[PDB]
Amino acid sequence: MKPACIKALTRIFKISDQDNDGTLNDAELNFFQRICFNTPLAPQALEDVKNVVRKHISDGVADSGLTLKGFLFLHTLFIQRGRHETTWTVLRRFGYDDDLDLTPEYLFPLLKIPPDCTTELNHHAYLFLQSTFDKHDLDRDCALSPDELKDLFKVFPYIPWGPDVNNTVCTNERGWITYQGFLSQWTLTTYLDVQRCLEYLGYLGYSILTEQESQASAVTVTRDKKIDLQKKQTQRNVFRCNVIGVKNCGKSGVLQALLGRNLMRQKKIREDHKSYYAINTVYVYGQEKYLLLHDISESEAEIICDVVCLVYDVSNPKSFEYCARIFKQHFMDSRIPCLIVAAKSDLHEVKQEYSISPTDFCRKHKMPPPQAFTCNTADAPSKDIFVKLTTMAMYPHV
Ligand SMILES: Nc1nc2c(ncn2[C@@H]2O[C@H](COP(=O)(O)OP(=O)(O)O)[C@@H](O)[C@H]2O)c(=O)[nH]1
Ligand SMILES: [Cl-]
Ligand SMILES: [Mg+2]
Ligand SMILES: [Mg+2]
Repeated sequence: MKPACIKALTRIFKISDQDNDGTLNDAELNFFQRICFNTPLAPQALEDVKNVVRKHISDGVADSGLTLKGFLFLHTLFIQRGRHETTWTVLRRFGYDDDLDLTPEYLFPLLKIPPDCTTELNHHAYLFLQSTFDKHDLDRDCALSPDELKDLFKVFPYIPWGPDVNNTVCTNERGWITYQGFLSQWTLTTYLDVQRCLEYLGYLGYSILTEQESQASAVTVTRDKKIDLQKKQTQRNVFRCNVIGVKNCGKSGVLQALLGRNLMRQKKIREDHKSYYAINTVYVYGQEKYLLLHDISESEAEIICDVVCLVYDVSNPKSFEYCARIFKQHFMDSRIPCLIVAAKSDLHEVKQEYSISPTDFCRKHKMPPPQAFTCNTADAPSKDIFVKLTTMAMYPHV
């Protein structure tokens, strides 16, 4: 029949196939019937349907589970008809309108975020994404190969992730998005563009599979930053840090260090797949938090953060002046914590040409001492600065 209807039903099947085995078993079938038609068929009434399929087509029932061809056959057996309410009942249940398109109410639910508030995923939202990952990790490598990513995006109308995502979150030795990196990308997406995240949850059928009113049920909205500073206490799990410094001072090296990549692996990164964001889990005093690094290129929007990482290059006499300049310019009379990082510590330190030395600058403006850092290590770079950067974002008042 009409290709648009078949494409919609095909996607619905995929969403309904929660174990991604290519068939709908009795457990998945009953769930489907319950959300579409209130009540599932009796165990024998189900094998009656399966028999009807078996007598017409041979590839409609496999492991005593309904295949896509059998699913389409049913709706086709359902399409001779009069019968047309039952297919449309399924279509409407999965957010489609009369033109076989996902409704705006389904894809873009209303979610107002007050100023200076951030968006995170609740515990149940994460558990859904964890299930989503395992569903498509059919090789159990705890990573999504390009083929498995392609499989995951088959419910998407477009490819949601570019090749720069692999340079934004944790990947394995061959550049494949890790289970933890998968969660990080979703964490990153919810924080920066919650509207985009909700839309992606719609394509995955979050509200349907988890039986909630809207995709917005997955999002937790943190309280006002002003209150966090007043109470001197926050409940946020995700903190953003702006990385600021002159060109070629090693900012990109810092972001990639958070992902556990040393300098030479970073030299394997294609320039067209470069990312100006990096996010990974960080432990602070036994607490697991998310650190969100944003590489600010040297050029109110790009200053909003929970902590500032002022990076300078020790092999560059001109570099530290920028950190001083920007600090005085925007962060001197601010309650946002600042940390100075002496990047490229592996290189020979050159005398900085600023009027005051980096060390005394920190003590005068009552900042922590300049933090030595290098992403040029034999193994993975140290995550010390990231723990410290996160600790300061959690406790600015210290
Ligand atoms: N020796 C050494 N070189 C580094 C380090 N980090 C970056 N570099 C080099 O500095 C150059 C620019 O680094 P990059 O991070 O891209 O600078 P950015 O413009 O601030 O992002 C690159 O060619 C790197 O090879 C480091 O920790 N040690
Ligand atoms: Cl730059
Ligand atoms: Mg199945
Ligand atoms: Mg895999």
